[PDB]
Amino acid sequence: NWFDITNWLWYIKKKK
Amino acid sequence: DVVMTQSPGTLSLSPGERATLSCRASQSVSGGALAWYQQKPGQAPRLLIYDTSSRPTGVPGRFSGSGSGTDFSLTISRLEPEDFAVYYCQQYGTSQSTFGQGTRLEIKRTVAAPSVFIFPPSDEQLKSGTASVVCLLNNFYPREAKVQWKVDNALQSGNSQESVTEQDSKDSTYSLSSTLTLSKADYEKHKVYACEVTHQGLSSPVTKSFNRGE
Amino acid sequence: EVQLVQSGGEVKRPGSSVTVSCKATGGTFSTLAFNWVRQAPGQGPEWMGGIVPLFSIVNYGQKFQGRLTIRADKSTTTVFLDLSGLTSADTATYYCAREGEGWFGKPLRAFEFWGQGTVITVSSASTKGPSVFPLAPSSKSTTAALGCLVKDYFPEPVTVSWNSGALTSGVHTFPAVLQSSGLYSLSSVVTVPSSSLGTQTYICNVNHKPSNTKVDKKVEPK
Repeated sequence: NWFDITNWLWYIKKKK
Repeated sequence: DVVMTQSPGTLSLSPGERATLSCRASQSVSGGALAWYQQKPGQAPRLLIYDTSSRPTGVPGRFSGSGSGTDFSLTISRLEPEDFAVYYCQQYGTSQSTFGQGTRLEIKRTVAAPSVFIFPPSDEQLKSGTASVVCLLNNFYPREAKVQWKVDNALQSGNSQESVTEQDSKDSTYSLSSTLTLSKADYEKHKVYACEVTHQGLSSPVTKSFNRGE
Repeated sequence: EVQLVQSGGEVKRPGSSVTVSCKATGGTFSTLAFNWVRQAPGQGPEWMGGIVPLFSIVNYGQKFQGRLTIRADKSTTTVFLDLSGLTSADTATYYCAREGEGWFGKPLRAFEFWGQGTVITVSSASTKGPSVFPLAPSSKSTTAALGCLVKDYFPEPVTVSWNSGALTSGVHTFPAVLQSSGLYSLSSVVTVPSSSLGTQTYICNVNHKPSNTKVDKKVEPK
């Protein structure tokens, strides 16, 4: 879904 | 696509009483992506519950949401006066989100018959070529009411409109206003103008009428 | 606090296109979803579409595709709503709503922050002040009710007071109706003691700001 897209980026900017 | 249906259409309960509003999806919502919103007259909706059961900051703990599928109950353990409002449910588990049709949570109270008043058109309006006749139903409960216009005993249909007020903040009644619009030429041609009101608080229908030019 | 401030309401000709803007302040803008939701008079909210400004990812409802555009300006944290091919079915209040933020970030998906709304009326009639007519108390007494009928104005809204604000208890001012002429009409009434009908003057104060009109009309027994 589109409403989860923003969450993906949030796990992405949560760095390694 | 997934259709959201809320129940009941109108929920009438007492201040301090326990409330449960149901929301049903035409197909299962994935991952519980279901939110509840509260809306008072004139304001944007306010989010009360998200992700089935999670409550945002600032929402009082008396609000809770549950479901696990297609049947989401918003529960209010103790209806405070400010909690009477329209409530909407929304699914957002798919890429096309949708809202339910709303449940109206209103205050419950003693049956009250409407006070009925009829107003003929003013001479000033009559000079414009149009006649509006107004029937007022004052301070009644429940909100269901039937208004029929009769002109010389002939039932009218298609030349009137009506409107209803919000539930009164002091006495919990409703009021209703219906306007019958005729040309001046159709007016005058007739004598007796009447509004007939049927309501749960009335043992039988109430008719208020006047004779034109008297 | 996160705040969304929308542009002002407008009347649009049928067949034209309307743009609504939403200025977003408060906090993070670029990495959260902004959605547009509309609500027609007497109806529930309807989701129209959304944008993630970061890469201008859009999602449009099926029923609006071909007519709806959503845009976002990261330089001014402003999201736009464009709706073409207008018809009377698009008359509504339009809301710009942002998904929530929870703890150290996370998108909540649910619409936590809302704009004040933009009232869009799709119609034709020119701006026109009302005609205010009295609703005079019946001679055939039985408390009495009297009022004023505010007919044939466009667009909304009209405000009504009684006795210059001095009379409030028992006043009911009804929602407007849209007439077949395309003009609105509403009725405001008040109940008062019958024994006052001969001695207390009652004046209804109507203001229609779009046409710069105000009329105060005395209502007395016929």
